[PDB]
Amino acid sequence: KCKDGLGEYTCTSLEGF
Amino acid sequence: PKLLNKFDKTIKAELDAAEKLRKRGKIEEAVNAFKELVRKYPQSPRARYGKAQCEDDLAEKRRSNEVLRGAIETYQEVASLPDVPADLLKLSLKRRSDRQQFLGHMRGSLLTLQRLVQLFPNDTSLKNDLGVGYLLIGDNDNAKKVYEEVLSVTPNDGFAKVHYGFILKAQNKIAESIPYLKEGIESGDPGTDDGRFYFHLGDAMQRVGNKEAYKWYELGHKRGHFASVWQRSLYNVNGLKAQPWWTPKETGYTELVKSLERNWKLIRDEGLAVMDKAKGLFLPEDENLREKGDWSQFTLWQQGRRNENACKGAPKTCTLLEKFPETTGCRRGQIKYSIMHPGTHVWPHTGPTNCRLRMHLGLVIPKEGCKIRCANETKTWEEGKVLIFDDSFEHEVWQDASSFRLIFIVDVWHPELTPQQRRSLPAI
Ligand SMILES: [Fe+3]
Repeated sequence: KCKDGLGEYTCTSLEGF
Repeated sequence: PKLLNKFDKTIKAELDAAEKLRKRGKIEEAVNAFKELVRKYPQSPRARYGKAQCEDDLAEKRRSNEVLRGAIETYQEVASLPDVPADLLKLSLKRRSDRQQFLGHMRGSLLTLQRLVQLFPNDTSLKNDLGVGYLLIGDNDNAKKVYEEVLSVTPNDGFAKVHYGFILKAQNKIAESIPYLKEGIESGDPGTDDGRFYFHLGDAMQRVGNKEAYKWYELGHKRGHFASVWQRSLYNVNGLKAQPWWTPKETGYTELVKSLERNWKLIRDEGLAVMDKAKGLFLPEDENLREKGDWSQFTLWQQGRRNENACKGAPKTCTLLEKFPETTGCRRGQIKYSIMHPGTHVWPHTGPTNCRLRMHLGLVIPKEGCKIRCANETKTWEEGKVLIFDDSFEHEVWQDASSFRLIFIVDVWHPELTPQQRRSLPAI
């Protein structure tokens, strides 16, 4: 998870439409 | 693209007719057209692929996940039919993987991509796509194994370079990651003009001391990835007011600020209580943002969700914060205690989004050694007072006191965000 920074490839989770 | 086998060529007239209906926009009429072509020619790969594309387009119109789950299956059925053209096999399975990630079935998209790589072991781009599948599920080890195979065959591929460099930088191999990032961006290959690689290349250069990091920050600003050389967040809503430092009256959350400053001692005392009787609830910073030092955090709210066990350790503070949805409902921010011990220096970094403003409540602030810089201005905390800054701007923290520094972090929605946006934005 991206909290104080941005070290992940994606910071969100896909759940469809 | 050769997509018709021998048998499909004999029925190219009926296939092109239904394909026109799909292209014209009669998705409902085209679905039933390919559906009967499949019923009439149950081994036609194109008629099965045409049924899958109609279900795909229909799932877009109806915004249905159940319809998309049906297309995902039909895309797999084209692979079971006999004498399927190689180009049709790649397109039918690649679309299945893409739609599987859209629904969040990340583990399923990995299996589909593994089948494609086993079917076409010479396609470099398919291996690169399999590496992205591992990076979306969190398996950086297997992603590194894939991009190593690509660079052993095609060492000039920039897509594999930027992803190999991203993994090395994630594994704290800062110096080794720079050449893979700088060369992959400069390769100009499709997929290398992503703001993520500009962000991590400039960050990697900043930690090693290369001043040319800002030349890469300005280049990302010119190509539209960063709002500025200072505000380098990537999950952004366009139009929001951008300034590194805010005042309480500017944010409009004046009721929240006063509740925090009027009751700051009870917030401090409940945090120190966790320090003295439950050190386990303070977890170390796990985002590699530290050059050195001890920095732990005790989170109460995260992604708009309340940790019941954490609110059992600070009950009065959770009850106080319960009255303000501007922070408890911020699904792109947290509410946490932050303890930082002497000898600590946090690297210059940027928050993931511009949709939140970050508040700092001074709880236990040593009289010297503590200072925080946002953009080009450095400020210090004060006990019982609230600092407000936009953490989407580059900020940096030092702690060089003789005792610990304890503050309270409260993230709020950006005030200029509409309530419809506050309810729709995906959580971070
Ligand atoms: Fe930060």
